[PDB]
Amino acid sequence: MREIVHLQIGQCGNQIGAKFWEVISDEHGIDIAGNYCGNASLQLERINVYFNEAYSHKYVPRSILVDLEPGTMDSVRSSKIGPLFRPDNFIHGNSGAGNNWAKGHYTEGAELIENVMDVVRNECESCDCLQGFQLIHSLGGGTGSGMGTLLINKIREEYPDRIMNTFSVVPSPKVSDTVVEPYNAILSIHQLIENTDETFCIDNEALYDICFRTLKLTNPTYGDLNHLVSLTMSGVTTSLRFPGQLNADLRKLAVNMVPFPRLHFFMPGFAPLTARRALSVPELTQQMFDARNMMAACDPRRGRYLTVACIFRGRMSTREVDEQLLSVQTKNSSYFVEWIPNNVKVAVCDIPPRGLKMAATFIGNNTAIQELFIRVSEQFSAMFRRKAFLHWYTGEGMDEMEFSEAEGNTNDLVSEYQQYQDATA
Amino acid sequence: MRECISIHVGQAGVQIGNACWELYCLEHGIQPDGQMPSDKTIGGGDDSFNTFFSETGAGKHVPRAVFVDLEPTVIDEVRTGYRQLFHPEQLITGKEDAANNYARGHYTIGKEIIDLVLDRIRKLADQCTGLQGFLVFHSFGGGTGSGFTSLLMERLSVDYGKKSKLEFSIYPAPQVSTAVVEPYNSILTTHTTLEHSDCAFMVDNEAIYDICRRNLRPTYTNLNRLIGQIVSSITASLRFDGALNVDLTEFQTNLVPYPRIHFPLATYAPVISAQLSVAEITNACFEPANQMVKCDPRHGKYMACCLLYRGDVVPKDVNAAIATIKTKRTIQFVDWCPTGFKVGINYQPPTVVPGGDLAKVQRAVCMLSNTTAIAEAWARLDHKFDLMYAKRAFVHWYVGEGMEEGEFSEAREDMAALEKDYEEVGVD
Ligand SMILES: COc1ccc(C[C@@H]2NC(=O)/C=C/C[C@@H]([C@H](C)[C@H]3O[C@@H]3c3ccccc3)OC(=O)[C@H](CC(C)C)OC(=O)C(C)(C)CNC2=O)cc1Cl
Ligand SMILES: Nc1nc2c(ncn2[C@@H]2O[C@H](COP(=O)(O)OP(=O)(O)OP(=O)(O)O)[C@@H](O)[C@H]2O)c(=O)[nH]1
Ligand SMILES: Nc1nc2c(ncn2[C@@H]2O[C@H](COP(=O)(O)OP(=O)(O)O)[C@@H](O)[C@H]2O)c(=O)[nH]1
Repeated sequence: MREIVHLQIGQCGNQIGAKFWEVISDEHGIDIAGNYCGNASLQLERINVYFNEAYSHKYVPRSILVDLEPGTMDSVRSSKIGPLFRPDNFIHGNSGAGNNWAKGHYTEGAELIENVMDVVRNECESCDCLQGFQLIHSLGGGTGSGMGTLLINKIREEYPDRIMNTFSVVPSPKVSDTVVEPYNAILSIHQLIENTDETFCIDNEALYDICFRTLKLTNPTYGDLNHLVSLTMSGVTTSLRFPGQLNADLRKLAVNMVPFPRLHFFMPGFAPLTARRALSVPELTQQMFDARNMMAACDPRRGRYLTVACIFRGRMSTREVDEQLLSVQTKNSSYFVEWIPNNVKVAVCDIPPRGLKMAATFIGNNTAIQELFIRVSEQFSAMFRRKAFLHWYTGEGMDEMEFSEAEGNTNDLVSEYQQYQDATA
Repeated sequence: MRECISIHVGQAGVQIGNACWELYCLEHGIQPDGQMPSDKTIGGGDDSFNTFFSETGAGKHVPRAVFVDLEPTVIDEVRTGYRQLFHPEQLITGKEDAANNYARGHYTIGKEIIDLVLDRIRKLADQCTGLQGFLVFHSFGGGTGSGFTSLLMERLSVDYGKKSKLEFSIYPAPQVSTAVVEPYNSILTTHTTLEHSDCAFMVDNEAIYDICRRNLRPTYTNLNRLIGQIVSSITASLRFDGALNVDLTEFQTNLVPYPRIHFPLATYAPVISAQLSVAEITNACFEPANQMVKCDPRHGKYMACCLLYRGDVVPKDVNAAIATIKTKRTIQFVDWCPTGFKVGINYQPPTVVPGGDLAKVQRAVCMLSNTTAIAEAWARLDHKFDLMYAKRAFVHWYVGEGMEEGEFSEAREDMAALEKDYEEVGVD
């Protein structure tokens, strides 16, 4: 099997990665000692993408936890999966950037990028073959977004023939109190447009909306958001973790879902979302394409699905799933582009996530993601027309033309998204 | 692991610094001779007062204070009425005063003494390994406290460009003023120290005098004690356990969005003669007559709020007080993620001077809030500056020390730009 090297940057990336790894090791039947204890032979199949085989039946993850503060590493080690992770792969700085993108992109990210490049090269030179790199980080923070984009640039320079999959968390004002986050988000969006081929746009605004309306929980606690993003990430990666008709092993997913090198912003979603219950096919399908259910602040009625990869997990009849999805596609033919035929790919995995009898995960390159890049850009416009906190970033060697370049690139992306939405077959 | 070096310039700066260090020794339980009863068992630093107090080899807790003035009377007053507390090497005196002239303290009299003060600053900074910056104590009206402050800010911006420097200025008041050219000195030291100061807590003596008149003429001693209490509760969070605003970067980032707009406003509720609920003392922090700057915040828009509570205040009712404050339509925030009242609560009660001017209280509240209402004060100062420059009054006392005539027009242009930027912030 091929090998993926997992990279987590920032405390948001570290926390969501720890919850995601716990969900995966519960699903794959791996204990805290790294030994297999599951009851299905499919769990041990395709395990080399994520878990490195150590001595004496020890399946440790190939995870590179990167941060600039040791408190996040201590919180990772204090959890249940702390001894499960590789202790040699821990990289932590002394001083955090603290919502400073320039400090994590030009000084401290630059001063730790040589060490993380040495760790990446040490992991990569032992690979029989490299499949790609999976990155999970937040676009609003200081070392998260900045060091993620610097790692993306260094990986693209070192390995130009490898895919770059990013679980970029777009910041939102409803859960984050820091005001300078549109600067970091727009700068990282401009870097991810030019130096990345895949992006899973998981938005905290839609997560707060889901926890407020669906789960009826007023408080947007970070544990519930961690659990929801971990469940959606497990449902997304069930194509890579298990063999099937739709393997979608990184490059295949990019060939199917990405028509253009700039318009590669996805929209993951999870239909049976329940906090810490009859489940059937048509209710899951009608919850699959709902605006409220999706984990990005978008309106799918205003956009067109360029590509859809709906994946079902559990014990279900495949004929009924195919009939229901064909009925959904024919009943809503105005919601899909007519110049890309057969854009809905369905795969069924027999192993559900633990705690759920059935699961339904959707990935989509909808045109409605340009509403998110209009919202973040218009919050960036209200923060750049009056130059709030501009002395911090421009004092680190960043030119003020960099913000104008990022704004122009995001406006060009919005213009191209609208232009390709207006075209019809 | 972190150090701060307090700098006091001028007679006002020296007296305010002496009162503040007396209150810091009172609040932390440090004996006046320098020893400590309880915390000297360890004998080392990093005990939450190492940001201000340094320990010598004999165990004496000498403060990291520099007292600079061009008149040695107040320095000898501190050295006599304290003497073993402050080392005589760090207390710099001067021979001739600048005598209510900015140019005298900035070009001729301060220039003959700036190198020794810089050498003493470097000598005190050599003992500091993780220092954050400096607290500049000065006054806008004087000659030393404007000219030497401006030259010191220029030298510290050239030599210490990786550090952030605060400011503790005294805004001039017509009730107690010893000079007529305080508008000239204040405008010139505002224009010179605009790019070299990052947080300026300018407090006028008119508000302190009115508070002492209506709650407690009162002399400079009562004003000094009240101002020392105000500054001690402003910087209470820096010398105590960490909730928020424990660093100079925290002060610069929680309140100062712009490179030029760095003038916060403080307001204090519990001034009683030597009970009161949390909701009313939170409401009294929004009263325009209890602010430390004589201005009306209701005509302007807020930018930030850092409510700091002292004493045994339960954090449950603070949010209810916040809700009752926010239900009123008086506060009109800005419209780019304005956030709200970032309350941090310190459980140590504040200590008052025994038999002084303020009674001991259990609930104390301070409102470090940025607004655009300081533009009224700067408009008053520029109106007084424009009245005394239409006929070129008092001009020759500055040109005789090497200052050019165009410096006044440059400071007028800078103050016009500051007023225009305050208006542009105030206009959506
Ligand atoms: C327009 O008026 C306003 C309205 C609301 C607010 C909200 C107000 N300020 C901001 O968000 C400003 C963020 C800019 C960055 C700047 C750009 C960082 O590079 C600076 C840096 C920091 C550390 C080390 C090196 C460099 O500061 C932060 O991230 C600081 C980190 C520090 C405390 C550790 O953290 C916070 O700010 C807190 C303490 C967590 C919360 N702060 C707030 O709620 C402010 C204003 Cl002025
Ligand atoms: N609140 C307060 N203000 C003071 C005190 N001493 C001086 N001032 C202020 O100082 C201003 C006049 O400046 P000066 O009398 O020249 O004193 P200075 O500012 O220290 O300047 P120099 O005498 O040259 O050192 C007045 O407007 C007062 O407001 C004080 O002890 N308390
Ligand atoms: N969904 C989710 N988002 C988070 C979580 N923690 C932080 N974030 C987001 O990440 C951003 C902060 O980035 P952070 O990782 O703290 O950057 P750093 O401090 O420089 O490492 C904020 O805007 C939050 O919205 C979490 O547990 N869940």
